[PDB]
Amino acid sequence: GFDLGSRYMDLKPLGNGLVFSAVDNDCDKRVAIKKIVLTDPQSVKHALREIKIIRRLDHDNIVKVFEILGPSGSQLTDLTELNSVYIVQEYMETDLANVLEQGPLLEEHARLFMYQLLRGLKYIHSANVLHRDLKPANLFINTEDLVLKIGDFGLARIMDHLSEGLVTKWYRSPRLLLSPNNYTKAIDMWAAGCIFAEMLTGKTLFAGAHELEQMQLILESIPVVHEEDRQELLSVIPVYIRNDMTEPHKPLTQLLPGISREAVDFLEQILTFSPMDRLTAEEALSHPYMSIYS
Ligand SMILES: [Mg+2]
Repeated sequence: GFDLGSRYMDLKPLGNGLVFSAVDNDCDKRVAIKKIVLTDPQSVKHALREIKIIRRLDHDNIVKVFEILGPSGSQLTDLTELNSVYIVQEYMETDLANVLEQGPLLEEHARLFMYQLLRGLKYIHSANVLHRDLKPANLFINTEDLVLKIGDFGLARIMDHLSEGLVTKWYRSPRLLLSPNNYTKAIDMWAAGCIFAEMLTGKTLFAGAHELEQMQLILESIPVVHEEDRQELLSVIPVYIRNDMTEPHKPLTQLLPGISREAVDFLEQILTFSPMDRLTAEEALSHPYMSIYS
């Protein structure tokens, strides 16, 4: 119903209305608009890093950016003299989290979406861009075409007051839990493995409520095969978890009951404890299970 600037019309919020649907009046096309509130200098730094990363990305499996708007909704030409900025971008029908709320995918859909996620990751990793917040809610779906696009580069960095409690732990790799300051390509790949499993089952694979429970759940199901890893872990993790990892639990195959052997075998090459053993996005795309799409 509301106008933003001289160009965007019929703004309707898409609980938390900082994300709107709007019509671009120069084309009469539906777009998405994210309002970004510039509160602190830690909020200006997060806005600017996000804007720089998203501007440089054009790929079939990445949400397109159209425009950056200033507080009044007029276009920016290239800013801590500003209370707010808007990001105008491709309107997407839904996100993978909304899809998985209605149950698991057929393997054929999970596989096709995985092939798109990996193609998106190969691209952003080639630009040395780490996403750092891969989860179903940041994977946008057009259901008619079965197109998956990676969006919400809010937490993204060029590889080179935490709000820790607002970051979901479910898609975090063992190395990210042990070494929290350092994002890597391999950390994105671990999250893609967890998202593949969730598409197959409709359930979070490792649903820990904090870092420690997340590590416990991963150790219950994923073996530590390198001595170097085992020694680091033994010196960091508490007694009850160390006890728990010599107790019997379900392996990956039993967390994915009735899923084809080929899907589980592919997944076992992504959900390796060590990133040294883990398929890169490029290696994953060239694995037989995925090369059927190439
Ligand atoms: Mg999101």
